[PDB]
Amino acid sequence: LLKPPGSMLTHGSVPCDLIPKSSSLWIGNRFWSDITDFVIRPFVFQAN
Amino acid sequence: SITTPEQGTTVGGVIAEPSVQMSAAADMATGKSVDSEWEAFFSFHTSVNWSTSETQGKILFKQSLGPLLNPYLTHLAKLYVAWSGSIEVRFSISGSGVFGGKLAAIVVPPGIEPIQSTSMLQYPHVLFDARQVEPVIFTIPDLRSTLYHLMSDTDTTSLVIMIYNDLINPYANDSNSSGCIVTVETKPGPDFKFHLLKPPGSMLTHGSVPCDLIPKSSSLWIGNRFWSDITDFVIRPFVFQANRHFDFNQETAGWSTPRFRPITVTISQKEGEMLGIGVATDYIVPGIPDGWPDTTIPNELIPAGDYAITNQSGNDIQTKEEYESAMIISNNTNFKSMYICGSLQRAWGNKKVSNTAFITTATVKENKLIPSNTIDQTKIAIFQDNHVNRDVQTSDDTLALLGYTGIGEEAIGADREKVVRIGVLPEAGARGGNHPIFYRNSMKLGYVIKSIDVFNSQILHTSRQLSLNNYLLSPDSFAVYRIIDSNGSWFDIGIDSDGFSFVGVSSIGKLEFPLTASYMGNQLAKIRLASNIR
Amino acid sequence: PEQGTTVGGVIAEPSVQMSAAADMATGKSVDSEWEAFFSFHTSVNWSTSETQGKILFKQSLGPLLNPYLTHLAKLYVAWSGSIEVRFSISGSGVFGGKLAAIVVPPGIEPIQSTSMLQYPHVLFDARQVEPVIFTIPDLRSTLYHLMSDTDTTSLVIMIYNDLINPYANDSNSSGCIVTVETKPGPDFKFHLLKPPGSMLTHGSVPCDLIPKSSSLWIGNRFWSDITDFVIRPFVFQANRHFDFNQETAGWSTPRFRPITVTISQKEGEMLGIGVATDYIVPGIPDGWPDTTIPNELIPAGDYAITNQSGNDIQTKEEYESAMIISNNTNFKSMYICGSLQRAWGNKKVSNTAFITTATVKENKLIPSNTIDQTKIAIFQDNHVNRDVQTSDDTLALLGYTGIGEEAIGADREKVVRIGVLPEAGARGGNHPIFYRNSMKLGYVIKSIDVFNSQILHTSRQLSLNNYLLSPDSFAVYRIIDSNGSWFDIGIDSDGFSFVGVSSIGKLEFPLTASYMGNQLAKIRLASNIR
Amino acid sequence: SITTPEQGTTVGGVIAEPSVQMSAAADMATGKSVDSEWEAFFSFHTSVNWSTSETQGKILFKQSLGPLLNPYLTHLAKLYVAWSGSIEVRFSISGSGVFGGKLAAIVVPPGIEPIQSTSMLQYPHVLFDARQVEPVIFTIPDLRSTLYHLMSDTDTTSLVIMIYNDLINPYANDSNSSGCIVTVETKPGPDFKFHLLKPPGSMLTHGSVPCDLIPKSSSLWIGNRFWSDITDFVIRPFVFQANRHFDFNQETAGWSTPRFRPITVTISQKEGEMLGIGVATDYIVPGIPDGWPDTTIPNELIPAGDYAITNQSGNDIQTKEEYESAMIISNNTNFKSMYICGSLQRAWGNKKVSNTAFITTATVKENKLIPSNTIDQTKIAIFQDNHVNRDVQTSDDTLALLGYTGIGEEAIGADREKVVRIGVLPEAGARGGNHPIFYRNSMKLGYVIKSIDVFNSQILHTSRQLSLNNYLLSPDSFAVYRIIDSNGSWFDIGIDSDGFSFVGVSSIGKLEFPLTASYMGNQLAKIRLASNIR
Amino acid sequence: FGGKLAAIVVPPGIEPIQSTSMLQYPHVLFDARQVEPVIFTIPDLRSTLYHLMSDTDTTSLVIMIYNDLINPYANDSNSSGCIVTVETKPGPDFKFH
Amino acid sequence: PEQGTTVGGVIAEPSVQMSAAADMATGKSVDSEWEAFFSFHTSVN
Amino acid sequence: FGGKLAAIVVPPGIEPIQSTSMLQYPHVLFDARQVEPVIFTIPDLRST
Repeated sequence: LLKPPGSMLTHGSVPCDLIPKSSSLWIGNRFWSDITDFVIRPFVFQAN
Repeated sequence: SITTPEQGTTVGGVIAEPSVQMSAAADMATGKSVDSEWEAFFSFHTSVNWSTSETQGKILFKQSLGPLLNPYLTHLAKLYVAWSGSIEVRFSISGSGVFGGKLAAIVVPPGIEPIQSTSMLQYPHVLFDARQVEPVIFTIPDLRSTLYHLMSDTDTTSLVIMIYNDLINPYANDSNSSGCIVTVETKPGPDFKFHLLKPPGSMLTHGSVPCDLIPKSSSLWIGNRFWSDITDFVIRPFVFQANRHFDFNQETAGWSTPRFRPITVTISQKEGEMLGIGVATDYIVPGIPDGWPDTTIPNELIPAGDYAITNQSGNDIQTKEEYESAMIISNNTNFKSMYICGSLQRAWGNKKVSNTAFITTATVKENKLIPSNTIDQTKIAIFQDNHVNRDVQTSDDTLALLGYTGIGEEAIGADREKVVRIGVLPEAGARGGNHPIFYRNSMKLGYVIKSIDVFNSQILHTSRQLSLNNYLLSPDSFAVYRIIDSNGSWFDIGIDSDGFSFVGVSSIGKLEFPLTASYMGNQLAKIRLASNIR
Repeated sequence: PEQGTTVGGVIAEPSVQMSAAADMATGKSVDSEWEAFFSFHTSVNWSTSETQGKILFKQSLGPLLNPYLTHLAKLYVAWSGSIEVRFSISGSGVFGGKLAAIVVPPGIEPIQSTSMLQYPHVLFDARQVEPVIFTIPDLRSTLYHLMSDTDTTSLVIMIYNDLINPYANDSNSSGCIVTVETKPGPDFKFHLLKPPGSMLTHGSVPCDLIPKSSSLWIGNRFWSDITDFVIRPFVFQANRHFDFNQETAGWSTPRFRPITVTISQKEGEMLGIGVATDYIVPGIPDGWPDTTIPNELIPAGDYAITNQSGNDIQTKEEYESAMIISNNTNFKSMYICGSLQRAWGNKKVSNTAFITTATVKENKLIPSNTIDQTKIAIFQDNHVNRDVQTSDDTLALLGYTGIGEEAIGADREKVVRIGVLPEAGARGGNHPIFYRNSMKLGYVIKSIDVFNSQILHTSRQLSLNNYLLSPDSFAVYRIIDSNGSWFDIGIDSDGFSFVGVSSIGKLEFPLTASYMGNQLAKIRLASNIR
Repeated sequence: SITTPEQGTTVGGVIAEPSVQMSAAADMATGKSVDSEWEAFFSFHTSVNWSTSETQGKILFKQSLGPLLNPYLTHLAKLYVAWSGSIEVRFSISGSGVFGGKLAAIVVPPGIEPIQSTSMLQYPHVLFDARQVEPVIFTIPDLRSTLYHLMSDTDTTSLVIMIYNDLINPYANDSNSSGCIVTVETKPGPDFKFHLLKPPGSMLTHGSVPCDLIPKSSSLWIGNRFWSDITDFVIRPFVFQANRHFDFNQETAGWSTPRFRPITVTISQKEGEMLGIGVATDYIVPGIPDGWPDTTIPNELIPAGDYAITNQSGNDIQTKEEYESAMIISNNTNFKSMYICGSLQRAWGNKKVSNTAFITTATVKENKLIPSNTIDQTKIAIFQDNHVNRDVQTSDDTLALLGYTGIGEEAIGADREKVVRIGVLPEAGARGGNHPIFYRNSMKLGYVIKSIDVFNSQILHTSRQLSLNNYLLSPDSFAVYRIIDSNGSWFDIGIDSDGFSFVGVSSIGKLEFPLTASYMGNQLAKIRLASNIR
Repeated sequence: FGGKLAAIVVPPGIEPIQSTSMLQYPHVLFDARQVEPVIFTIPDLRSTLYHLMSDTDTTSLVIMIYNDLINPYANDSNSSGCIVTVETKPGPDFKFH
Repeated sequence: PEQGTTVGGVIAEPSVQMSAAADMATGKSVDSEWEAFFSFHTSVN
Repeated sequence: FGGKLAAIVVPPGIEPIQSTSMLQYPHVLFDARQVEPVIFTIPDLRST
């Protein structure tokens, strides 16, 4: 059975589509400058 | 030997000689035929007002499959656990040969939720005219994944109606021109039959439908932080409350039974002056007494000052704000932001007359009273009639709740910094285009005369259920509840997977309070809860 | 499925003749001669003390019914079909009493209440020779289930008409036993084949935790054996407590080994923190105890009698006398480690002993149920001025410091926490329990109790394997002794054990524990007390 | 009256009826072949390493027929009496096109044991060039004298793979350059099927397959003389021990239990100083306290003498060996060869303070001790500082095996003159060509920072399982277990019918300790045990 | 009285254990009341053709108390307990060689 | 178009039975049930 | 190069484990030298 165009699946869609399938135009949220590097830490906090 | 659930040796009535063909005549008395007459006629469900000012494409019946539709079925379903088949739906409108317009019909398959857009129509549909006096009757066939539908399956086939073409009327002009109503009846499809017969009292492995929380009636509602009936709504961006608040998984960040009763605590007579810090006597939270208030003093204040001022009485309503002027002031009175409450004094050894009670939760180092936000068995202060230096100990008994100290127009519980957490901080931000609310209640004051109110998170009766029951809801689908005043205004409220109230309007206003509610089911929180308010 | 060439080894086997013969001389006839005979599951005796209506056998349809199916299940994933169940009744012809069975569909949990019979049921009686059997029909939504499925068309037996023993009325009369066998229904059949050592996406079938033999029951607080039975309206302690999601507030692995940690010695004997050395928690001993100290206290010369010798059954009451006491000793809350020194300072003869958890301000200690890397202390003596320690370490619990009747484990204040404590109170009509355990006292020979959150060989399992369970139903295990009493424990997600009874008494210690898969927390757990 | 196997009042159940379709037809979701997903594909019984070292001939794999081959068959036999039928085999080498070397396999008939010689090759075999890509499948017929062999039965029709043509690579230079990994996959024959079954939890009157002994992983190995996990591997001419030692007949070589528990013993206050040993509260040997170490003292000496060691110390790693420095009286420590324990202390008569815990196994003669290789009721030892009074008894016993006393480079119990015999010390003289071994272990020292080794006779898990089940193994027959590390080094250990381990190597040392281990059944005692080191 | 005894034919090469699990095997229930004496056979399943006189490894049969022996007048001491006999007759298909 | 060998994963699907059934319980009848119904483009008054 | 690789069709409901044993199951080898690709099928084993 088919779907009625532009409908929302009551059980969420495949999350796979998130981030850009290319670095280049990534850029963050705390700031507009595109991603520079990757850092790891014990804990991560933020909200804005 | 053994025996099946029916076998056994029969004997037949004694004087039941004559234990036969009697209902012969009785049958006539009611000229009834099939013992399933409901599985035949049509029962009303709901109806809506299709206005001529209602723009092309706009949902009207998000109604979904499931015996929850027809009341008879819904009732009967109480005895089974399994249902399958479809449900026929007859409904029509009373259009006048003058009008013109068309309505659309679409059978939305399971797993999808209809959007109030146009595109919905680029789907196989059935046009419908306003003139057609003949009431339409089609069926919502049950397409299923499983074999038999578990009572709670909220994910099934569904049908909906959308205004294909606006409603036109030859005598347009000003105001809400016009608009006729449309009804909708229901009859159990032929191929609809149950299946599993549950044994009375057995307990279902899952949980009932959440469409049974709010009581259909505004009357008995009453806040959960205070035993007063609600009298208003609060459109806010954030909400927070743990005390007497319950989760959907029956868990609670809180520290108290979903009910309001007197608070009994035993405090050790300090011998010196006022003390506080008295551990409870019998509560389901080690230390923290079940029933003990919510917030705490917003400043390092001390315990003293008789009828400490906050100036000008009789100077009624020259009040509110920031003391309004020099002479006239708005807040101080020493023990401000204190919970007032009658209280019966113990006596231990001796000495009488209850006398006081002024409480809150904070650290009582010395004759000071600094506020703690974190609540532990070490922050339960009060005021007393200790007296006599023999160091007579373990004073008082109980105290209830009556008022609070007039902190201006501060609807208690409006700031995190004021709400007391046991550890966690239960809350909710604006999920989807929806906004969170509270329930503007009402709390008497003292020194003044009578005034000010306070918020509230869950309509008491709710929490009550939450704790005593166990349901099932999608962490992304609210619990659609319809609210309606005495005019026409109506809007929907939802329930967060955590247990909060949401709204789809940016601001709601005044409405006749002879309110009453209802329940629809569940809808992805990603959609706004329509409403005909304002 | 078969990829690759194929070649003969000049001496290939003439299939038929051999194998198509062996069977003959093997009696082997019914290929699957294990699907045509009844096996034997459990066997609980029915007595007269049993009140009409108490469930005598609540089981759910699943491969956990018959052993074969059970040992065969480990190979597959799917299963559809029914399973037959035969019961053998044994009781003197003189007897009387009917037992009724019933088939509950999937989606409903069996209730001890008499209301059950308010559903089609059968009537079985004791005085019946030929045994009775019947299939447990498989009604299901799906097309087959994965071993994770616990809710299905389950069967149960309840006491209809009370068991009656004519000439009893006295000092013993007993009941009558009745077994339970099972045979894999014809309609039954397994399906998907599981890839060796595979992981079931949504947990396993939590039913192996509590070992079967009582002898193999150690506590999660002490390398010591269970021993018994305490119940409390409130429990806690995450010292070595695990969760179903493997997450634990504790700091120690299930295992119970020595405590290897460096030290600190200036020339004021005590003090010392040791810290960082072989752990999985930033600067925290993987074997460090729990309870700190009730008061502040400092070290104090030697031992403190508290009250002479020959102090028995005229004692244990607090101040049972004036030239008495049952408290003070100056280290009343110290765990007796397995003293052993390393070196660097070298010059030996050191065998320390006392090591609780608190603060170290000169000679002061003071308690705190907060476990910061800097709060682990010791008892010692180095003797040669400067420093260079790395001394003591390698120790191992032994005893505790003689105290009053306050068994260690009931004071939520004298419990060390890492941040959060595992809270668990009465859920409905069930009650939270604890596992009593003996512990060598440091003076009065052997004595004093100690509570434990969960059996050792339990957590071990939770600590590793992933299990399936709704935080709304606690898995159940059936415990029985060698006399005739028995009850049920219903481990709840959090990881605690519960009981529907109010207080059980002493009993024949040889204990065997089985399992009934799991139940909802909303109902109690029958039992046979007294 | 009676009750033939399976029959009796049948009834089905309430609304019970297993009516096919819903069962049977629920198969659709599979495509299932039969009731044997077994015979259909192959598994990985194991993989062998092939390097540019071994010379044309040496057999690489010498497995015998029996369910032990294919895992599912294996996992099923645990329910039957005997089997019959062949087993299809598929194997292939995972080499690189740059290699070069042929390999052949042959189906050796039951009753004979292959020989690492080319001639042995003249027989119907199957070549497999190193370049071969597509694997090859052949069959292992069930040539059987009997009608069927039950579980055990050693004389099965064995399979084998030896180096037909040396494997070389056009890159010499380095030592054991490299090589490729081979793999054998098994499939239950189409004519294989078990036969009569076993009654759950029964014991096979003719022993079970010994293959299951030691942990198929180093890590959690650990010995028997001590709890510390295995550190290294040492080889010696002869091997003697007995305490934490067991045998195939489960003969109690020693006196302790298969595991480790805190030695607990009561004693009498000798009224002197160092007190009298001898009691044995929790033990299964009249007197002999289970838990006491196989070591004693070599030279009769006094328990008196505080502070001895060598000299100052701090000048660690000072390659000693005596001959002939004068400053660090290396060796002597007044009273070495001791067993430091974490003791509890005494009690009963009251007043005290833990300490003590220095034991051995000699004899009490007031101020002297003097050893003995013979351990009887009154032979245990201890130490004290529990000042004499009226001489009360029942001590607070206990203590745990923790330390020893820095003698020298002597691995604990390296000599018979040290082993605490109880009755008969079981040794082990080389067999065939193989040499006995030992299990090196660590043990904390007393005066020094950290040090000294300890010789263990057999892995804990070994003694453990050896003292419970029953595995029948011929007298002059071993137990093939393949141990490996990471670099490529692989050898075998053939357990002796007396509880010892053997290997056919000259010497090994440097290996990536994170090992692993399996079992290839069991071969004679005479034939050596190939390997790969250096 | 009331009670049941079990009968099980243990194949060669295995030795019966005094545990319960033995019963999770095809068996034949047996009642204490049955006055009729039971008579079944222990069929010889063999590896070889003919059994060498000494072969101590052969088919076997055993009996285990399925359900305890109950008695309406319990109480103290070794209450009671009846005896059980066992006779033997060479099977028909049994012949030497 | 198809180049390469082919092998089974011992548990191959019995086409018909399943899929040749699902539809049933799917109402799914008109294969291309999107070429037998009218959609909706624009709508100007 | 040199190295074999195998693939397996894990049934719905279970999650593979990075271990060789997990290999014992109907799989498909593919030597590093393999040239002609291999085609197999992923059956629809479904509860629903």
